[PDB]
Amino acid sequence: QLSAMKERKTNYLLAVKRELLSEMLVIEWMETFFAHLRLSLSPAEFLSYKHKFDLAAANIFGGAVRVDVDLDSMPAWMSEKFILQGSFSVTTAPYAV
Amino acid sequence: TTSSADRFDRLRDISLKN
Amino acid sequence: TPHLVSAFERRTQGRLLTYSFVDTASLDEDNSLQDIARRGLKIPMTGMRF
Amino acid sequence: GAGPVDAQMCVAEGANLTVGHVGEWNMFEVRVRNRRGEEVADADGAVALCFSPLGEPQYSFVADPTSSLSVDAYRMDTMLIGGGRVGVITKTELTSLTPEWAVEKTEGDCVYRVKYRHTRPGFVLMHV
Amino acid sequence: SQLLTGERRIFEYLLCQVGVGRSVVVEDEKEACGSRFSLLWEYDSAYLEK
Amino acid sequence: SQLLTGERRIFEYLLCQVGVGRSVVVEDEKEACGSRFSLLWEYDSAYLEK
Repeated sequence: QLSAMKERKTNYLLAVKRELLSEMLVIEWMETFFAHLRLSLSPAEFLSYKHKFDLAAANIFGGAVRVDVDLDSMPAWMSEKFILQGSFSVTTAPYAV
Repeated sequence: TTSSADRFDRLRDISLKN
Repeated sequence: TPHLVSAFERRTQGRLLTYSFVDTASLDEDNSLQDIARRGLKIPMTGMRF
Repeated sequence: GAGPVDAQMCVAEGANLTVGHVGEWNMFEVRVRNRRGEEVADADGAVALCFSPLGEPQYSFVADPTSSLSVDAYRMDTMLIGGGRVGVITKTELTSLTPEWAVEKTEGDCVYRVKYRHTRPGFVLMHV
Repeated sequence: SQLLTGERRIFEYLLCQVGVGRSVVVEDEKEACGSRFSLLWEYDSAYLEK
Repeated sequence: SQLLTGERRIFEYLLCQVGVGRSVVVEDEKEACGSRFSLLWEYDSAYLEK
């Protein structure tokens, strides 16, 4: 049960962690690509593809980041604090009708 | 090479089964 | 279509907007390119990969 | 006056929108209208009914549920739970929650015929 | 050994702004097929891992 | 002195007649589960390989 209540929250929180990490993955794929541009292009090609690099990051990534997270875009499910009290005990006792 | 690298390959696997 | 861009904005409010490429031959007989200009890419109940 | 089929003007009509019977097929109709509303006949689309649970997470185990006469937690998946399964979110509400639903759109009329049934009682949200 | 024209082509693509969000990690395509997964209203896409 | 002799532990089983007819051979149960397997309507059972 506690794993089901855990994955009620943590499957949502690492979904938005994954959501912004997919953004870092395309941010990184921006950088590893252009690192290969600099080592390979002609000096004329660098200016033509740097301006296209400017316009690429201003049109794939120019808008505000839509991964908004403070406490409220989350539903009310992520405000609970589970507790679990009780006591198990083994007894050699009769049944006391 | 040229920065990135070691941080690119660690978050390539975005499935966070860690 | 302006209808398509308004419905897309309402659906995605806190999600990314990734840019996927879709081949024209991978689309089935339902999603003909004549039909896409009128209503958009209709995803059935099975679903389509991007 | 066909054209676009605005979702926010589509209407749901029927007798089993707010009342459901377990183990029996429950029918309701989905009608499609445009921006001003003129009963778009050629409105080929898809209607889905993803369900969400509602309530607070509750449980009980009770070791040896026969001596204490605790019928509340005799069965470990909380089938013998208390009143109406309302406000109770166990793992059965969380991982399965699949009432099978089917849509039977006709070939030029403007009604979507939707039927659904469930195995459990409770208090859920139907995202039509 | 061979000059390569390489049969240059008629690539017709659709740049679809696919808005995915709060994706659940899923195995290969055979189980992410719509009629057998049935996502919640929070999660909105399926990440095909393998 | 008990588990070496293996003292009687007695079982409760169900002898049930299963109507397996025209099975399809398919490999290990990890992909023979109903969350991904289709079971085309010509068939109504799934034989398992290694």
